[PDB]
Amino acid sequence: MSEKKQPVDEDNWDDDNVEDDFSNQLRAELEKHGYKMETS
Amino acid sequence: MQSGIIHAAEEKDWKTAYSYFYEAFEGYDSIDSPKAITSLKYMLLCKIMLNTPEDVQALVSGKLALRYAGRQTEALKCVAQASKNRSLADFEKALTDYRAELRDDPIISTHLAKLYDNLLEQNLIRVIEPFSRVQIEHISSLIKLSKADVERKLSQMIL
Amino acid sequence: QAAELFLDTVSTFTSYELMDYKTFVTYTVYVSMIALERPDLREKVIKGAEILEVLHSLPAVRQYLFSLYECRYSVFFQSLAVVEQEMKKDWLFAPHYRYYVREMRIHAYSQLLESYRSLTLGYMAEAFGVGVEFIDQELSRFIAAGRLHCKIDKVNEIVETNRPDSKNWQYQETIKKGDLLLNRVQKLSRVINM
Amino acid sequence: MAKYYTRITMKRMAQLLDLSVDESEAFLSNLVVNKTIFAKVDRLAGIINFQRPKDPNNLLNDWSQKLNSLMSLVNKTTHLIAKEEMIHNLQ
Repeated sequence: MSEKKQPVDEDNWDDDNVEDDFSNQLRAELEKHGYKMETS
Repeated sequence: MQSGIIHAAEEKDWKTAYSYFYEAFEGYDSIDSPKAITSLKYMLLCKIMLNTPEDVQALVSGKLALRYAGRQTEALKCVAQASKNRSLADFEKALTDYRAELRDDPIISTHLAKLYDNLLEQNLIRVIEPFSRVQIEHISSLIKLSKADVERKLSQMIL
Repeated sequence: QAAELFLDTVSTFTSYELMDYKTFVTYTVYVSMIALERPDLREKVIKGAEILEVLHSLPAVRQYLFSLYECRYSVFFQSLAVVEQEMKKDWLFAPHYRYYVREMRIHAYSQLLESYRSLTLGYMAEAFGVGVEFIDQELSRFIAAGRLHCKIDKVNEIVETNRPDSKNWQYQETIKKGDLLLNRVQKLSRVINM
Repeated sequence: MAKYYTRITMKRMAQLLDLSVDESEAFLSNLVVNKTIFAKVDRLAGIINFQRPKDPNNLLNDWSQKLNSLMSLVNKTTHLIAKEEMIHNLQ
């Protein structure tokens, strides 16, 4: 009973959600975060 | 003595460890004068660790231990008195008074940890203080007054 | 799985893949603490006879392994940074370098929070890095992830606690298993029912 | 001290206990050494909440009230017939 109809319209995953969360972030790489505390 | 050190380290039995240390001190007497005091300190530590601090003073009083009696003997005596008094401050004062004796043995540090757990009943009365009269914190500033760094001993217990 | 299969610390022999038994230990301590609960960590690594000599050689590994158990939050955060550089440089540990550091940070944040229902962010700063804002931003992001099981507050500047699983999440635990369990029967009945 | 009262003042309870309020915590430590129980007192509000110590499920409270209220009702009905019979005695 294949629908068809709509064609017209870990190893590489699991961590993808975690990676997506800080993909924009982590520019500091943690070591800079420690340096920021040192300046504080 | 080595049988005593390994038996003492296991902590399963300290009574056997004392017996080996005394046998080592008895052998060390005369033949090895420097070695005997180290066994003497350990046999006294075993008595404090065995929860019978009163015997520590009696052993130093005995003629066999009189020859090596000294400041080292006094440090063990005050620590035994502190455990009998069940006062952490007394144990701390003894630790502060004799720095040299403190360096060799850290098992006494474990006894202070049992002593903070001994004051848990006072914390239960301090925790019971709201049931009675809550004052200051009842978990930190109130317990035994003292330092506010008492918190973290409770936190380590809470985990 | 590796932390469980690295139980053979006693007999690694001198495997060629291990640069040294010392390297195998550095990996086993690094891998185990991320996946090991505090009861296992004291029983297997903190009280581990063989591991203790090997950590005697490495001061940094000893301080990092000991600090989490000792609840020395300030020392471990600095030590974790040293671990990050080593993890990125290391082959076979670089791909998950980010996951390891953040997962450790989540585990660290859960440990101090478990003891106190109410924690001033100033207190967290004293325990960890001095800046209040940096602990706050990590707290918000981890809280958002569902990690850190707690609710933050502002102006009051106190972090509260979340409901216990036994207390009421037991109902949630039955429902979560139940939703998948019930969903299966709905699909199954139709196939025979036709 | 027990009693059925709820918001009686703890400072007043210390006065009733005939001990100084300033040393009351030590004086109430004597209650702790007696270890009679913990009926409950809220010092923060300075009130001894001496009504119930440690709340269990109130299963008996409904059961006992239901058993008694029903039993009183049959007892009322059983006595009711005799009195109704007495009016009928003159009727």
